[PDB]
Amino acid sequence: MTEYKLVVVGAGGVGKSALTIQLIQNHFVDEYDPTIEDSYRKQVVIDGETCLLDILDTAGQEEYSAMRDQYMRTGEGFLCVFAINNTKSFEDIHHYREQIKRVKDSEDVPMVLVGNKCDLPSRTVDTKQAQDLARSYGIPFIETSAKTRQGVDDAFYTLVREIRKHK
Amino acid sequence: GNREEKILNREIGFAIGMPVCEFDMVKDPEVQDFRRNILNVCKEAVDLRDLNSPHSRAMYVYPPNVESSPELPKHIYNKLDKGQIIVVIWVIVSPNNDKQKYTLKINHDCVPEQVIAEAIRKKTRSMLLSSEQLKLCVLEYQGKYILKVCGCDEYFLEKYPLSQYKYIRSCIMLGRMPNLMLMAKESLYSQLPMDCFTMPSYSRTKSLWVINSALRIKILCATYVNVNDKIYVRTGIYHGGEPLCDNVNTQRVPCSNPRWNEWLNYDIYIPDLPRAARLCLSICSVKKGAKEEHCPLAWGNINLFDYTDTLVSGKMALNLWPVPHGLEDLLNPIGVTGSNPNKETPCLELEFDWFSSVVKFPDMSVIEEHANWSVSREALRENDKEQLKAISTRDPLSEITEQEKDFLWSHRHYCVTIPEILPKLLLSVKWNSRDEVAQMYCLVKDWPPIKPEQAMELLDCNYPDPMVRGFAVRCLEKYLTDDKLSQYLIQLVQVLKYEQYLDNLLVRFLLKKALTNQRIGHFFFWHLKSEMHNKTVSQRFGLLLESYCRACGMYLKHLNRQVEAMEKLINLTDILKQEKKDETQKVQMKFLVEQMRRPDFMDALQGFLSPLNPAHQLGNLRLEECRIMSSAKRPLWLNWENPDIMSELLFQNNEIIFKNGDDLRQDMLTLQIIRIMENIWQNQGLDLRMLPYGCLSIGDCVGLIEVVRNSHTIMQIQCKGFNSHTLHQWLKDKNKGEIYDAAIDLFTRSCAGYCVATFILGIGDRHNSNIMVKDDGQLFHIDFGHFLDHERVPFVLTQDFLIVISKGAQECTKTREFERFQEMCYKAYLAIRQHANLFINLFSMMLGSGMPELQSFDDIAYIRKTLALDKTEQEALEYFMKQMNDAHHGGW
Ligand SMILES: CC(C)(C)OC(=O)NCCOCCOc1ccccc1-c1nnc(Nc2ccc(CC(N)=O)cc2F)c2ccsc12
Ligand SMILES: Nc1nc2c(ncn2[C@@H]2O[C@H](COP(=O)(O)OP(=O)(O)NP(=O)(O)O)[C@@H](O)[C@H]2O)c(=O)[nH]1
Ligand SMILES: [Mg+2]
Ligand SMILES: [Mg+2]
Repeated sequence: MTEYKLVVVGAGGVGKSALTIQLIQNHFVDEYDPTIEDSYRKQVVIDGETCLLDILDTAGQEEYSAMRDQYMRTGEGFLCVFAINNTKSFEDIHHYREQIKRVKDSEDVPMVLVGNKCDLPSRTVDTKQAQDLARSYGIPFIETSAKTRQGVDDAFYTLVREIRKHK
Repeated sequence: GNREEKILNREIGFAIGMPVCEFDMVKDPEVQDFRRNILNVCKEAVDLRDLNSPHSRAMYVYPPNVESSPELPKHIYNKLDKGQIIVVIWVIVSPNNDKQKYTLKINHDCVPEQVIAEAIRKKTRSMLLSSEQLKLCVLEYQGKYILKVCGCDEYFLEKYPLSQYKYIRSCIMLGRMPNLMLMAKESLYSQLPMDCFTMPSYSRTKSLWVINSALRIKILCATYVNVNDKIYVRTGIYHGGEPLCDNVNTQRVPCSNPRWNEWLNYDIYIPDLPRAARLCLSICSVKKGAKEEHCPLAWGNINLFDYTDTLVSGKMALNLWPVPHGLEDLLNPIGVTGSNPNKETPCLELEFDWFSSVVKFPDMSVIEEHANWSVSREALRENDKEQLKAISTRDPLSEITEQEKDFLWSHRHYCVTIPEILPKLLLSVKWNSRDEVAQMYCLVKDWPPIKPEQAMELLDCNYPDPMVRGFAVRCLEKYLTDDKLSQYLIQLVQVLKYEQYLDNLLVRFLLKKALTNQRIGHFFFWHLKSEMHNKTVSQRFGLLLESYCRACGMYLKHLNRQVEAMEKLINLTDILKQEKKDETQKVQMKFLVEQMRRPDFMDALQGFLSPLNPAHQLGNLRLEECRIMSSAKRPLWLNWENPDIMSELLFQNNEIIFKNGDDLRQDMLTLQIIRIMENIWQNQGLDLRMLPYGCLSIGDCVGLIEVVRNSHTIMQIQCKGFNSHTLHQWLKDKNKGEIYDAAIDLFTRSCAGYCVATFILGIGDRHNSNIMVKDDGQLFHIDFGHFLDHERVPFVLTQDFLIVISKGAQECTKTREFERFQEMCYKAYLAIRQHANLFINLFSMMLGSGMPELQSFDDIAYIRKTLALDKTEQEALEYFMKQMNDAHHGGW
């Protein structure tokens, strides 16, 4: 059975852990427990192909930025998540992609850009300004909401199909 | 007679290498009484394992590998993030045994239960089903799990501080992130074996001082002498190593008809014989125009009293042992007592005086009355108090003058306030005087306890009195922790050869600790098994191994797998040398793989515990990676599989060197001292990192050596492409960025440690093949063949090392970094000099071992010259300048 090594990066508080908890146990959490580096896994059939998802949740805080070089080396795909409310998360998401492209010298690496917190009815990041950044990176873009399960399956499923294209 | 006993007796015979039925053939009552009376130590130790089952059994099988003190030095705490540590907690999902992880950030004070409680709270917050999760989950599931080190069989079973465990401690120092695995308590307790210990079937007058006569011994004749002049026997009454009177000989007799029938009178009165007085004899020979040369042919020692406190009498005969390697005298008093089992040896027939009644040694009821009589027949300055304390700080091998001995003996009653002066006070006692020995027995009876490192001095060859040694064991039974017992276990086994009786107090302390700590009993088994080839100690260690194998529980099966695995490696390396030693290494390997692909050898070398570390499981033998090394005596590089469920989180393959031809006892002693030197430096601020790798002699010149990964020799680095700047460029290429100064720091610190250690110990001359460097810059040495004597500096820092120390300057001798370097060498030198008493003791406890470099105290006296113990602390530091100047041709 094929296994996919997915990594979820982003800034602090963007809701990258609630996306994973909403995937495995379909539970939404409100208590912000900062994560250092936890790993999850759950199998599911995608495009008629049963597979395994090796999800690795990272830390959004700049405190544990030294551990970035490790999980950016073993990760097959990447799930760049930013907060729609936090404008800084959309700014320093550039520093994450260029750092991935440094450890992995290949410019085209499996990666999708995810816009979490879309359920919050106070949008700050333009809905269309992420596509031109996704087109400049050459990667898909999904708007997800950890509180209503909206698109959190498609965003993870799209990354699994994105890794298939990079071979 | 029992069906189960016949199976266990055969299983003990395989482990000890000899059938236990030979122990039943021994007619010596001291042997048969030892086999019986030693059994209560087994019962008490087994009763300890079953006291709080199953936790007490788990503590036995998996004892916590913990440090000596929970306190952390300053430089160790500074590496913590605000006093906290980040630990990776792994878990196994039951279906496909694939692992997920949590990463927690906790204080180093947290006990293992609190680490699990933090992990419980981390999970309960993810699942949105809360209610009152603290009401049940935090307390119902808290004691249901235990932490386990990923990669080996080490468990955190006791409520120690997490940072006090040795695995967590090194991760703080080395900066690595600890990976732990949660497993259920019910799972571990289900693997624990059943304790089925049953008692074996074999478990079911005149005073000495009332005899006015001189000690005389008769020498009848000698049998089975080998012809190639004249021969004679030389005798001497010894109390340990010191004679009680002048040695006497018999008149010369030609070797053709060796018979004397000659009495030998000694300058000692019978009532003045101490408890441990011994007779040391040997058969010597003399050899027109050349000076006559005296040479001892055979030797033998006799206890004047037996284990029943009865003075020996009547006719007696004993077979003498062959002379050891290069004796200095005609006698061997330090040798073991007893007759040679090989009856095809020179047998000497003797005769002792027989008095009308059985002469026994007086009990302490009579000795105490004699002391009160002598002290009453004789019937508080402060300046003398200063001199008494000045004598306590003297090194064990310091010259104590006759005036100081008479000064110590006069204030013997005031010496109890300074209890560490006891070893100096005992050596100032005339043991050929029952008047002094009686008064000294009263002082020892009430003497205050002392530190364990100090009490070990009273267990060497200088203190053979049972009352002296009994005091030392009591100090170990109360103060010696299991951590320090594992450290000084090599010494405590050797000093068993000094006890004149099989059933003593030191053996009961080690046997009980071995049957209570399986990690202790593991090496206690191999330290004894490695000397069963020595026929001088085969009987003592064989009976002790039998009692341990009869009570160690299920671990005997694990030991047997290790024994059979080593026997296969021994037999293969023997026939490899016996048949293909001159053949090329290419055809030596094709012979090796054919023997190792055999079915009987394959399963015998797979699925057992590492003798170097019983927590290391060895799985399948990777034939593809095994090879014969390019050394002299054909070492075997062996590669095993780590069969742990999370082997990759530590190491996936286990590499061990099996050597067959070289003696590894000197390398064990040097590595043990290096580990203590690093422990002394780290315990007072000096962060000098050594590499005391694993080593273990498992027999006569056979043993195992731990493989250190990511290490290369400086010859292997210089050949990568005799330039002095080749070493610095490789460390810069291997460590580029902000990790450069860290690699430079680790190099000069490890370089200073081995520079001070090799000079003090005086190890073999280091060259370009005895110095290795790791990838992070750590420097260490290998192949500690010789030490001590043969003012020589072995680790002469060449310009290749001086360049990288100063980060590659134009003149490596004049740099601010080189001033920091020698400043560390000065602190490390004076650090070992303060604890110099401990190191001198560790060598004197190893004299009984048959080691070539350790023959007399004159060999041990070498460390007094390199440490300058007869000088002040200011002169000694200026003596170390001979290394920085005379050896380096410039410095200081
Ligand atoms: C408190 C009790 C005992 C009721 O919680 C459990 O029953 N725990 C689960 C069983 O694991 C066995 C017991 O483990 C534990 C026991 C005590 C405390 C914590 C855990 C623990 N639990 N889960 C961890 N990861 C983990 C994440 C997500 C999934 C779900 C998925 N389909 O991906 C499964 C997972 F396993 C991790 C990772 C490091 S510790 C740990
Ligand atoms: N309204 C809303 N809140 C969300 C959403 N996703 C996450 N949050 C909230 O955002 C907060 C942080 O979420 P978390 O998943 O812990 O963020 P993270 O990106 O993993 N943080 P770190 O990596 O620093 O641990 C929580 O209060 C959570 O409830 C979402 O889709 N909508
Ligand atoms: Mg998080
Ligand atoms: Mg190894």
